[PDB]
Amino acid sequence: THDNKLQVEAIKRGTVIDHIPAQIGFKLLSLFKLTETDQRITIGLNLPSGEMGRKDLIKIENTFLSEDQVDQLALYAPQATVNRIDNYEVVGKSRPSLPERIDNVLVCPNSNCISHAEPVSSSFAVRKRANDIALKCKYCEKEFSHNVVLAN
Amino acid sequence: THDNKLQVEAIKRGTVIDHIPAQIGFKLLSLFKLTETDQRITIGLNLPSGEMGRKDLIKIENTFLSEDQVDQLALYAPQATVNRIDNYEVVGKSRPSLPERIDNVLVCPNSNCISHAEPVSSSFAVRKRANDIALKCKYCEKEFSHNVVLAN
Amino acid sequence: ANPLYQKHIISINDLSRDDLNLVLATAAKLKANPQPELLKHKVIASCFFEASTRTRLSFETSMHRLGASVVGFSDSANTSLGKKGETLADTISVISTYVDAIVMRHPQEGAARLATEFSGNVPVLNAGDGSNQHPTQTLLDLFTIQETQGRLDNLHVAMVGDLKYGRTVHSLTQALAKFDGNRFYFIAPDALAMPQYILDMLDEKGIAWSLHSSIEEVMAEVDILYMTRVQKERLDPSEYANVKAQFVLRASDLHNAKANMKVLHPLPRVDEIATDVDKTPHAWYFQQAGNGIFARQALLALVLNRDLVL
Amino acid sequence: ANPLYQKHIISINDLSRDDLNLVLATAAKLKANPQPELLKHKVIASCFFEASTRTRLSFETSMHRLGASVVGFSDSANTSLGKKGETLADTISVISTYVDAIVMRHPQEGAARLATEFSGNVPVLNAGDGSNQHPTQTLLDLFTIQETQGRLDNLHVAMVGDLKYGRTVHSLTQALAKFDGNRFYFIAPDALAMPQYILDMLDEKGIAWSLHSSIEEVMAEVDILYMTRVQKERLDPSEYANVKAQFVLRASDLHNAKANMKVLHPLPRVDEIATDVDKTPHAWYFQQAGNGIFARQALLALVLNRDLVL
Amino acid sequence: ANPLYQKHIISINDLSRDDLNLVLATAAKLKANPQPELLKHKVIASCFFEASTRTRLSFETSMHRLGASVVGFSDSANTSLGKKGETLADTISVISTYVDAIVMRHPQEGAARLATEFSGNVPVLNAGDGSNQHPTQTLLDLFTIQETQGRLDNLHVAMVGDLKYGRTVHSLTQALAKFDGNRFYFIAPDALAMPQYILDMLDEKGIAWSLHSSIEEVMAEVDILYMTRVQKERLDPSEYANVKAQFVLRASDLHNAKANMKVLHPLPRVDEIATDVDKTPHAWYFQQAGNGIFARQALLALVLNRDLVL
Amino acid sequence: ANPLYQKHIISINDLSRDDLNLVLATAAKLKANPQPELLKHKVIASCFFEASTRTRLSFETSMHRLGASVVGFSDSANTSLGKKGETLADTISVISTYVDAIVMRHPQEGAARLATEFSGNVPVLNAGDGSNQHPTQTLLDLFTIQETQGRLDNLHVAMVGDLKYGRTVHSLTQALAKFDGNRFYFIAPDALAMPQYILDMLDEKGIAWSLHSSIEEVMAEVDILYMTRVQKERLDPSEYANVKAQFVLRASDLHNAKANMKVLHPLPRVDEIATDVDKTPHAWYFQQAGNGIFARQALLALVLNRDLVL
Ligand SMILES: Nc1ccn([C@@H]2O[C@H](COP(=O)(O)OP(=O)(O)OP(=O)(O)O)[C@@H](O)[C@H]2O)c(=O)n1
Ligand SMILES: Nc1ccn([C@@H]2O[C@H](COP(=O)(O)OP(=O)(O)OP(=O)(O)O)[C@@H](O)[C@H]2O)c(=O)n1
Ligand SMILES: O=C(CP(=O)(O)O)NCCNC(=O)CP(=O)(O)O
Ligand SMILES: O=C(CP(=O)(O)O)NCCNC(=O)CP(=O)(O)O
Ligand SMILES: O=C(CP(=O)(O)O)NCCNC(=O)CP(=O)(O)O
Ligand SMILES: O=C(CP(=O)(O)O)NCCNC(=O)CP(=O)(O)O
Ligand SMILES: [Zn+2]
Ligand SMILES: [Zn+2]
Repeated sequence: THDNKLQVEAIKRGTVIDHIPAQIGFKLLSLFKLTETDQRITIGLNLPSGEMGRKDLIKIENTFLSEDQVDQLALYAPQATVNRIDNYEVVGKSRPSLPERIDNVLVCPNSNCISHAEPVSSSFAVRKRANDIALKCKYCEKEFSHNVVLAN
Repeated sequence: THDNKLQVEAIKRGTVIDHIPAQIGFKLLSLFKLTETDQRITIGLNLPSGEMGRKDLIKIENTFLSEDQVDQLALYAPQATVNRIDNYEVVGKSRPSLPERIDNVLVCPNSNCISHAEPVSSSFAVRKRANDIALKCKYCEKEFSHNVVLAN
Repeated sequence: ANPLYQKHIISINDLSRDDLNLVLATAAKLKANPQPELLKHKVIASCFFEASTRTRLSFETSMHRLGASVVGFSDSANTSLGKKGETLADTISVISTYVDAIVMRHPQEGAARLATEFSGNVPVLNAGDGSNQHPTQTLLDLFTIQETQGRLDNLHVAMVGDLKYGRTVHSLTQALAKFDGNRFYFIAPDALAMPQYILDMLDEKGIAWSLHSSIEEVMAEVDILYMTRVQKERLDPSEYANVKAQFVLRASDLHNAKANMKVLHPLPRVDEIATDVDKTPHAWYFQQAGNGIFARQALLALVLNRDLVL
Repeated sequence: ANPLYQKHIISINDLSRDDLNLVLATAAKLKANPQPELLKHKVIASCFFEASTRTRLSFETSMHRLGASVVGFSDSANTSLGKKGETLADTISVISTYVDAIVMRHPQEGAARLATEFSGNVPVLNAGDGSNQHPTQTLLDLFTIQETQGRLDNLHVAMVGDLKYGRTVHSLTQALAKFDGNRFYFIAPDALAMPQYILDMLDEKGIAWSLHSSIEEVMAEVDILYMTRVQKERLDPSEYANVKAQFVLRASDLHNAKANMKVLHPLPRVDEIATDVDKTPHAWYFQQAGNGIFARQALLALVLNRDLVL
Repeated sequence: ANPLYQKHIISINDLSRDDLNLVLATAAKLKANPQPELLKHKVIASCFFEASTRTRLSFETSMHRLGASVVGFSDSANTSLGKKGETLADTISVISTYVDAIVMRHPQEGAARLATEFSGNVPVLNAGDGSNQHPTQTLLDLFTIQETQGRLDNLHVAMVGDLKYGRTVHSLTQALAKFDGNRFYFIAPDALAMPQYILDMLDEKGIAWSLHSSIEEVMAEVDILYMTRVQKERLDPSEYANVKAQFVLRASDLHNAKANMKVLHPLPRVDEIATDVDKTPHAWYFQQAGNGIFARQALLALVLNRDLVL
Repeated sequence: ANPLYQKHIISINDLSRDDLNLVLATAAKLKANPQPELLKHKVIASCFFEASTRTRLSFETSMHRLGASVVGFSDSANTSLGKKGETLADTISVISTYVDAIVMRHPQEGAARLATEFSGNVPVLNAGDGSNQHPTQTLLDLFTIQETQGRLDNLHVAMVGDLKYGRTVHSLTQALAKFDGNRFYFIAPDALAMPQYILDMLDEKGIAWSLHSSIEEVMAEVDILYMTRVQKERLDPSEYANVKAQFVLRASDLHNAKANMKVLHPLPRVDEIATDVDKTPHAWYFQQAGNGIFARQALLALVLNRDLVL
């Protein structure tokens, strides 16, 4: 747990997303609507790291993430580690890996794409291009750099 | 509302917003861009208390809030306690008073208000009424019930 | 400098009773003693984002009567300053580097107020912003009331027609309520009733008002009978036909009117005031429109000149 | 008489470096010492065959600031002087019997030049003829460069955006190339590249120019950063979205800018300059537009008066 | 022949409870057992003097499902045989020498009844006549209620939205009032309340009805929640903002709902039914639109085919 | 059932080489032996949210040639059930309760794919979705190539015109790239070159392609000369004048042509193919349009009829 020199926050059971780069923790909570629950949540932002210098930490009680759900974290916190804690001890440790699809959170940059005025969830097929990631809209079939899609 | 378990420590200097109603903590962090800083922050959502059942708490260090800024939380956490300060101790405690005016965070419900397509910050005059708060837009001069303005 | 020098004229809510009096005292003086060169060398923008021939002609005539030059446009089907996405903010930041004052009418509420935030040193005069304000129509209305009645206090004012959506009557009620002893009579179909927020405002100031089904109930005591157009465009053709009779004025309705009584209408009338009323001494809607010129001249003169030698 | 007296102002290609200097020296003098009666009794036609609110308001304001009267029209959806077949030639032969000068904007290239062949003694001032010329925009641009930089020689000028179709940047490049030691930086998507004929012209005069992918590569040395609108209307919505990022300016991009550096944009901007740039001391696009008035006044004064007592 | 053979279908007020039941029973039969050649050799006119894509496609599809041929038009932006100079009478007098039946939608009230007087032996079916009648929408609504609730008597029916101007809620109310023991709940803004005449009609039949500010008050006892589109254009933007909440539905408002409850909406919804409602077992507005094909088929069969070999 | 039974036909990228061959083989069979009653009792929606007379008539004719009934609309100048307020989703949710299949053309990319998510068991066929796909044009183009060249492998295919924005050349290129040994020649102005992504796609499949300035360089080895319309509106009039020559064909340019060579053009041609080409044995663009009926018939048959008794 974030141990410094006094009170430290450990949890009984649930999940712990660690090593989120700085200024990405609030984004994850936003994008993935993590706080829309009655489960207890503990969050530390700009925490000291050494494994870098700073970082964000997210703890969600009585909530676990599928491997697929962990992969959605790949574009924003590639180097994170998601911890499964039950009965107070880490039973699981996983890292996100590029998923094949990113749904709901990205917005298609093509302004004429039908996805915009409509009741559908965005969806892009993921294509690592050994330099960046390519996102192809399920609807307009246009492909863009993740750097452009993430700008919007 | 202490805590006999593994809560949150409590640094040297900063501000602690306590007694935040449930499902208002995160809203507060977004609406007021509380995480757009490099200072260490610590958040607790859906925590238990001895007078609300559940509550949200936020801690931001080396950061202080004016009586005006604490008044800006009035619409969301009317009974919160902003606690301030240095050398490990609460030298200041204040409750949100309803401000005379609220800027930037609200959205005018009037679809024909000029505020919508333009590079301006929303602005409302606050008026307390029996049963609710009347919010009058600076631009269109229309006044609405806060229940309508705060309406998703 | 006078109290209105270099001030924005956006809402009647921003003008105090003394401001109103000042504008009206200036209008009387310029009506009696014209100053055709007062604003020579001033250039004024007549920006009608929303077209309004009657209001634009009136305002531009007032500009020329004081000697100012005018540049501008109407409707924005014929405009490239904010057509495919330029903000109103940028349109104003540009125009205010050209002219000495901006007169603007716009379809969205708050447009004149937003303009003041980008016009720098240049005063903005609101010629109408959606269903919000139209301060110079109110100023011309008040000048007409004051001129025909000799006061703005202790009047019996009846308002008839579409009191729900008429921004002109809401504003005049707000303005008159800044004076003392006025009593209001509201005559309108239940569907187009004076809104509750205006009634609450009147209640809060202890101003007497009452609803009446017909003009007959208040004619004997009315000083100003203010008629408004019915926005039948929101109504059902049949609905309109069932109630129109109670919001239409014929000359015979004026038989027991006080000698001083005046009929005002912001225009256009059409189905609300029969032409036989035009010849009576009470018809004062055309004199009311002619007064927009002195009220509009006063406003420009006060805002653009420090001290008026009037 | 001055060199521009009674001369047509149709193309930047027809104006020599001395002509440019003359107009700009006059603009500075009228900006410092206004002559509101210089053109009294002159009537000028503002003929916008093609509508252009920003340009027309600017030009008409300039006319009034010199005391001239104005008659005219905009768009020709609302015009019967060349609607069902009257030639532009006849339209001009008529108007030139009425006015003292013609300011005209038109959708076809060559329209202002054709007008000079039928206007007799009446000077024609081109306010824009299709994708050809817009001399007064260039004159206002140059005046702004000269005023903020103190010279038109030895400048580092970057042009960003749609360099292929912007008649405004082609003209400014041609104009600046009449001066010495200027160096150009062109930043644009391959699809909207500065055309080869401009590059050839620069090559022929030994003027250095170079292409760059981002504003970052030239910021430290740029004196004038001239932004243009992207005609996305010719582009594919997706195409636009892929490159827009390299032709958009945020305030953070200005961190290593020279103290004297200015950001110009003919307007409207929208997606190319973020509003956070407006507050920096480099934002000069609204001051640039305000300068259209002094450049346009100078032009009218030079062409209509033999000798200016300035 | 059957009771409706060769009859005009103009107004719900000219249809008996038995007529309604007969249409619904026929619709159920055609839904269960299709007759693709029933109207083989009939040619039907689909005359939409007033365009209405959803209603026209629905009617035309019904015609084709019975094997009939279709000729017609829409968007009478002019349509010389329809609005221009020629009377509607003359248009019908001609159309009735070409086809076997006429389905028509027109912007003026009584249009279909007028058509009936010039169509000779040709039946006319009213697809919408101004703010008057729309009998086939009511037939598909009744059919949808009968199918999902098992009957048309003793129901708890809530109607929400613009009860004032909704011709569809006016006639569904009159049609349900021909049956017994139905109880009505009317949820609407004061400015858009169920008209007094429908209220008077219900009191006279001794039928129960109440007014409610919101859906939640009644959600627990309703069998049908019929929503209608609140025409934004009628209300002031601000007025609409202040009032919209009580007349819009989210899935969370359904926690309370009876298992059998169905939500209907003549469409388009968009501002009144959140898309999260679509997945609940209560959402039934698209199944309702589908039933328009069975109700319209029944109507065309009954009117054009002597007996109904059902 | 056959492989395409009840499948949505949205994008050429979702169709295998075997799918393409199956459509073409079915088209050949229907051309040789017509089945006028195959889709008797099916009702198809021809929904042209974006008007397109040539494509709509072609599709509708194909529907009728198989005996299906048709309901539909076009020019969504508004079309309340299509663009106005209602979502496309809601429009499809309603339309899919009326018909057996939906053919749709829409101005926004992905429209047909979106429709697919709300149409339930109703197949949707994409007739054009913005600058994305137009699968049936590619099917009739392939069919026309197969028929005239005897195969779809090892061909010399030249594509001319606006290779940059032509959705038709993009997909014909992708479709031919599912076959083997095809060689491509791309003749286009730099401003309108075949996009890099199609180029990358071909390199990855190891398929040969080259760029050429004019037709003559390659005329002697081409089996198919596919021309496209260069949208004048995109280019500057002068730019278009300077570049049009290399992208237009006269009969004299054919002296060289192989006997088997056919000239295709999705149409309209007019600015790119001189009418003197019409008489050569190479002209095959009208026979190509005729093949649209066989390709569209095949597609509707395969999707709506379980097996194909061919
Ligand atoms: N009951 C517990 C147990 C562990 N943790 C959290 O689990 C995270 C990871 O701890 P652990 O994997 O056991 O050891 P580390 O040193 O953090 O592993 P690493 O260096 O890879 O991060 C810590 O942030 C700790 O706060 C927790 O919140 N509650
Ligand atoms: N050095 C400190 C001191 C206090 N706090 C926080 O600031 C608030 C102070 O609470 P306290 O002074 O102990 O009184 P309470 O029992 O919480 O009563 P109240 O909440 O009404 O102030 C609590 O959230 C406490 O955790 C902190 O984080 N660090
Ligand atoms: O609004 C204007 C401009 P115009 O459209 O010329 O009447 N003048 C003031 C009239 N005020 C009214 O309330 C009457 P109306 O509703 O017709 O604008
Ligand atoms: O062309 C005009 C008249 P306006 O349509 O008001 O911008 N002014 C000069 C701006 N020059 C440009 O190159 C910018 P734009 O391409 O928007 O005209
Ligand atoms: O009749 C239709 C077709 P449309 O005119 O497109 O709404 N839809 C059912 C809703 N019924 C109404 O009377 C409202 P509307 O006036 O939109 O038809
Ligand atoms: O699809 C059509 C019908 P139309 O829209 O009238 O050109 N014609 C074949 C040419 N294909 C194209 O994609 C060009 P166009 O955008 O004109 O359809
Ligand atoms: Zn997309
Ligand atoms: Zn507002």
